[PDB]
Amino acid sequence: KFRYMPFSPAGTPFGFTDRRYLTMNEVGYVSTVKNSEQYSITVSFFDVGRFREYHFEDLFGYDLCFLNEKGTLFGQSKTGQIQYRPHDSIHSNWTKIIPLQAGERITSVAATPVRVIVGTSLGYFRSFNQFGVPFAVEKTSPIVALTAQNYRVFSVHYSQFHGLSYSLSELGTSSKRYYKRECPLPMSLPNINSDMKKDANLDYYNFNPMGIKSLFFSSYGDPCIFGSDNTLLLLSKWRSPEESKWLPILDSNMEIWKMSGGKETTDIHVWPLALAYDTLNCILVKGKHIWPEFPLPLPSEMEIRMPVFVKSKLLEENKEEDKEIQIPVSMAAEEEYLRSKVLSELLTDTLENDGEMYGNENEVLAALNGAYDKALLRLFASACSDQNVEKALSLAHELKQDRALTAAVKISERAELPSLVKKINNIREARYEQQLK
Amino acid sequence: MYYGISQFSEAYNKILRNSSSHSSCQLVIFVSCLNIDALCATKMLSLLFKKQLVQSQIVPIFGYSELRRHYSQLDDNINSLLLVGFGGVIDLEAFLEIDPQEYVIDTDEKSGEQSFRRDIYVLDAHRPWNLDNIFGSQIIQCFDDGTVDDTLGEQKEAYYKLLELDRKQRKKQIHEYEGVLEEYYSQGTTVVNSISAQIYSLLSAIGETNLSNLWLNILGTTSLDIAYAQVYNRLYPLLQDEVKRLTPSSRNSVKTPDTLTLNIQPDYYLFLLRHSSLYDSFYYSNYVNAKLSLWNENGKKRLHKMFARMGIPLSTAQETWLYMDHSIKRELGIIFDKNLDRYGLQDIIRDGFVRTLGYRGSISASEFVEALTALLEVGNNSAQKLTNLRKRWVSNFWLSWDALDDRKVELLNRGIQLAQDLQRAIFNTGVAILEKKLIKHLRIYRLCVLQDGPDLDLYRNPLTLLRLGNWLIECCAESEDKQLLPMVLASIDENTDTYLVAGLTPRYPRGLKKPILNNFSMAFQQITAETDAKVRIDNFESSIIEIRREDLSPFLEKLTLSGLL
Amino acid sequence: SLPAHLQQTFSPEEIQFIVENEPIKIFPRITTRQTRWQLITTDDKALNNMVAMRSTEVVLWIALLLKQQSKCSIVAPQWLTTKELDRKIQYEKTHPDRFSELPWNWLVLARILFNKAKDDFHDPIHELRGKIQDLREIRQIKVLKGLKYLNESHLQLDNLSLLEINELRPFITEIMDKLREIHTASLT
Amino acid sequence: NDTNNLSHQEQEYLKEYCDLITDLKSGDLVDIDLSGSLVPPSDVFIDVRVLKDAGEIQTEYGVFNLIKDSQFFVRQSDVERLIQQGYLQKI
Amino acid sequence: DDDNTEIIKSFKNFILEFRLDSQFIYRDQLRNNILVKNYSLTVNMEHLIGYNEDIYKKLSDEPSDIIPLFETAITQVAKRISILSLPTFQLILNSNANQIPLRDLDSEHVSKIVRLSGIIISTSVLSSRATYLSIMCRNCRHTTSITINNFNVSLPRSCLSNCGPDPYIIIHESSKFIDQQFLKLQ
Ligand SMILES: [Zn+2]
Repeated sequence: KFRYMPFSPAGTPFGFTDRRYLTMNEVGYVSTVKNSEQYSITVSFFDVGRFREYHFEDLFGYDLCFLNEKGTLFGQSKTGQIQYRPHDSIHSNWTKIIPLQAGERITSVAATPVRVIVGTSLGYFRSFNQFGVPFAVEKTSPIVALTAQNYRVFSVHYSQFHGLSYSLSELGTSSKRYYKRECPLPMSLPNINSDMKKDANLDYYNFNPMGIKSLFFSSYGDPCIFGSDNTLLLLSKWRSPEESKWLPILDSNMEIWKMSGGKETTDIHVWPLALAYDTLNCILVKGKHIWPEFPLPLPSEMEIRMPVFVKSKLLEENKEEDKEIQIPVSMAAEEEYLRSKVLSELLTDTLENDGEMYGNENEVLAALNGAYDKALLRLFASACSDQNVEKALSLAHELKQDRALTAAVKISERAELPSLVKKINNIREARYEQQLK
Repeated sequence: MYYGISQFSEAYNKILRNSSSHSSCQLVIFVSCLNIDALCATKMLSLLFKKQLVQSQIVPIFGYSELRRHYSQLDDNINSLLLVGFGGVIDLEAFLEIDPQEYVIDTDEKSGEQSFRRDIYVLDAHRPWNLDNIFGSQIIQCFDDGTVDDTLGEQKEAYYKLLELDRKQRKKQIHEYEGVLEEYYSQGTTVVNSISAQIYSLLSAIGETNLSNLWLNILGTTSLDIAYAQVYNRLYPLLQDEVKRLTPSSRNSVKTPDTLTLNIQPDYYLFLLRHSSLYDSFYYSNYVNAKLSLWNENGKKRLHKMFARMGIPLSTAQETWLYMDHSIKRELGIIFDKNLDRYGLQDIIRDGFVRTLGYRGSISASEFVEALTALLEVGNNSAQKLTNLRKRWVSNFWLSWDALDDRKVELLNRGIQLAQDLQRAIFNTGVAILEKKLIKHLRIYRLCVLQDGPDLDLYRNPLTLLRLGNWLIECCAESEDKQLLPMVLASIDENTDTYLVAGLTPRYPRGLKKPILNNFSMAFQQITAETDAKVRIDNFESSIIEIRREDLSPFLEKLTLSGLL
Repeated sequence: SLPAHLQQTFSPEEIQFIVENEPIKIFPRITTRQTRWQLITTDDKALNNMVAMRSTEVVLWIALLLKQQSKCSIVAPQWLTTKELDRKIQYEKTHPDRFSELPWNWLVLARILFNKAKDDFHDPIHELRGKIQDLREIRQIKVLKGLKYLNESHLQLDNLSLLEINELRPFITEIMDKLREIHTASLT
Repeated sequence: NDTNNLSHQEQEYLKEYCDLITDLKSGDLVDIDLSGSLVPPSDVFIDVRVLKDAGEIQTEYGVFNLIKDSQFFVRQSDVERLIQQGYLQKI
Repeated sequence: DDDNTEIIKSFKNFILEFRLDSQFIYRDQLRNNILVKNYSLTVNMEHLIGYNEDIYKKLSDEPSDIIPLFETAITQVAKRISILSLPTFQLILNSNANQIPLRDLDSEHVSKIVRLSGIIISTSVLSSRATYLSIMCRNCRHTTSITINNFNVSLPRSCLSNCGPDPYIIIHESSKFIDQQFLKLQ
């Protein structure tokens, strides 16, 4: 049966040892070691130019931790004791102890540049400024996870009596705004496997009874989460509630299956870190325990791809021993067109609302549009070679540039389809009129 | 001027900033040879600066006499200078040929802080601090652990008030502050901290901690245990935390040719246990000689008797410890628990640090420091000969520096081979001193003078002389319960016709509460200031002096007549 | 004028210098993207446009120059892994005359990266050091068989590394030259 | 760019060839030191130890004071000539 | 039966893996010896002890039995590093254990490794010992062979292919031999 527990982004259990990771993100990670009745904590950064790695001793046994590029926040789930540490020396650290009801415990904590947030098993929400001045208290579903990027904050909530849900908000200093409040979440649960399989990974489920492996904002503020099924999900169109939707953008298991030559190397596990545009930052872990250890192994990089393939069909198409399986060009072109379309739309929405950060992202969008038409031309040519004029004509509507339509005319000539040459030229003339208008 | 623990970081920052230019050698390090802690300290610093690409020069120095010489010749563009292991006891602005008006660049109108063209940094564990250096100076910059603000309230007050004061009230106030300062000054000399330890805190601050720096920390620290046990005991727990912190996960995995480990396990106050043999380990131990009186046969038979009762065949106890049988090696840790009590010898058991690298076998820090000191001692008209001797002793600094590198274990083995011979030769002199009863028991202190020997040249180096003194001190500490006394030890040289003299304190047994202080400093200084005698004082350690053959007896006569002992 | 040991051949130092001009993939720990590097024998854009933890490609000598300090990490080449080296040893055993198709700089690059970049591998280094040795030993057997075909006309070699050629150069060329002299003297 | 074993024609020959070398080394192509080192540059910075007491000396990069058995951490491009002359060792 | 294979496997893995810094010193020595047609290996005790003390313990307890196993392990490695025939290789040892004076050797030391020193006073001429040896069976005229090794044997009497009480004779025409020499130490 379910029970409430604390969480922090991508921590590890102690396992057999006296040390563990508390949390990880793109900026860095935090670790701690137990020394009889005391603990030692160490904070690490990947930008070694901008920050200093450092360490200090904890007597109170913190079990909660949250990191950003301004400071680190620490908490104790039973005692209610908390501490915030800026990365500069100038603003000295400060501490507080929060009231708790009998058996109540803190489940998660998070912080913006000016806001501090605490949640509990009994569904109480409390908030303070960067100097601990209390602002407000609210009663909600029990919270299980929290994350933030500048003023944008993303929350997850769960109850036996209300289901699984999420919230999205923006703590603007001009004003605070809610985009979603405890709306239903479609995430894949792990409980059936935990109850039936008896896999001796039970310690991980004790450590993380929700099985939510990690969650973070993209490099452009999109909300993202990695499921217990080892799939990456991203929320699209969040700015428009009648169009907002959840998208499955990468399955790790399918990648390892292809990488192994179509084999079941279950000894390999993927530990996610952060999402950089189109590429996942992750650790590839091997052996008994599905999470990394010390000293930290080097990260890896991996691209997202749409779920379109089938194992049996690809085995049939395929049919040195570990060679990665060969794929039909139709699947590759189809997947590219879908991936190009989704990427372009997300980038377009980002530019439409938040603009360019660097001054060149429009060029990437142009490249995506070129890739999109290129993929469609290959699929179109396949339809023409099959002499399916109806399907080829339907595909021709989706092409953007007249360069591509001209190429489609040449392709139709090679296919010896003058009817399709005619109808494409009708479309080109119609679209030329629309361009003249 | 001085900085504290809360800002050592800032001096390091200032030094980086201050010594920036690549057109010149903008940073210089002066280091005292014949000091292990100083050596490890310096090594740490050089690595630090290496990483930062700071062009610099390292110069080893013997004493005050050479200090002046080296300082004199310095270039004007030398923005930063470091004094490592000396100078905290003396007025440096007085000693050096300094006018501050010759070194001020800029005066900060706001702070009143004077920016000097050359900054002089001091790292020294010795106490008491010279007040002029701390309170007085603007060029001199000392690093202190808190001893200054913990200790020096009355003194700070007195210094400043005495300075500011320049009829009943005036007389009373000046006599008061003269009293304060005179009470502070002319105390005994003492060592209160580890150089390398302080450095390690800075490395901690910055974030430069690793096993290569922690091991140097341990080595530096460990050199204190023989003479300054109290200090060592204060420091020790910190080391355990660090060793437990930096040791990796997945412990007790299978070996590889690349695997390095550092771990806490038993160590024994036995002279170089993992080299030579078990029997030699007991026989030459400095503690065992005081506990069982090995200078005579009624002592040696006790050792034979012990091995017979312990169940170790005496012909195997003399085998080389690497080749000794595996079963005895693993059973030894329990055999000692059953047998050392009957000989009053339980203090042999303790914990220490051991390091191993690949397949080449273990070594403990306690053994390592003996190898390094041996290399310092024996590595390979009157003024010219003294210069040649003091120059030879400086080459051994580099013969020891190059042995701190894992790529050069070949040199470390040579160091160990020399250490064994040094202890052998020391023991063969100690027995002669005791059996001929050359110790003279004067009322105030104990006197001993070596007029001849099998080869008396070995005692011409200060470190060897101190090893012999530390042998005799353990013997005197355990031979009777009564009369903890100062001791004076001297050795003649046939080329100079001068006696090399050292003044040594007593100390309390290992197993037993403020520390005592060495008072020979002020006594030798006062007799030197008074005396007709031809004498020399230029060593960093002021408890060691030199005097001509005919002048030893009048000097010692004036010394014993003095109330300063 | 030029030294006697450099009349006909390259020393191993020059071989290392030649190998150092190749490109390599790195992860930087700092961002340079908005002084500038202004190099004259390479591209300059890559170093001026680095972003932290974004993969990029640079010449090997600059990569080692950065890795001397905290600012960089080096990605190992894909052939330098246990799986690939296993397959190459199996190829070597299977085909008793052909040489396996390892890159021309494999020895030099392995013995550079094991010294300068021991921390950045994924495989345990004490296994790679064994498999590199196995490859070199098998190739030496195959070389010793081949020196029985020195002749008056020519020889063909395939996939033999630069350092391996340079090791053998003064022997092969000298003996071959003397066989040529003996043969042509009988024609004239 | 000592003499007793050379014949006098050889004694003038050597002087003539030295004049030729310095003529090539001067003028155009002066930027590359034709009489310099032929071993490829391995490292920028090195540690060098002081072998002979030549006292204080001048060099194009600056001034050095060669206190016997002191050690420098310095760029190789500077001290290459002093290593060749034999005042220094690389350690 | 299995112990003979585990011990050989252990010494085989010793030669293939002992690095000190970056050179596999025993693989290199074994290869460099074969090129000059020297079939032997000079192992050092301290390296064996450093690698694994248990192997040295086995060697120290029963040297007459274990030295042949290590010698055949050397042969098995020698083939891998040089063939895509060789004799059995000779093992040679170096040690720094305490010297025993020659006058103190006694009944406590029988079948132990001993290190000593002295002056050579006499040398014999060379003589021949057998290693691989071929046999003919007098009655049935069947044939077989035997492999000797020189550690502390006689012709067998289990007749094969009744075949008789003592039917075996030696074919010197198809057998292999080695050199042996005697010395005196004072
Ligand atoms: Zn028969």
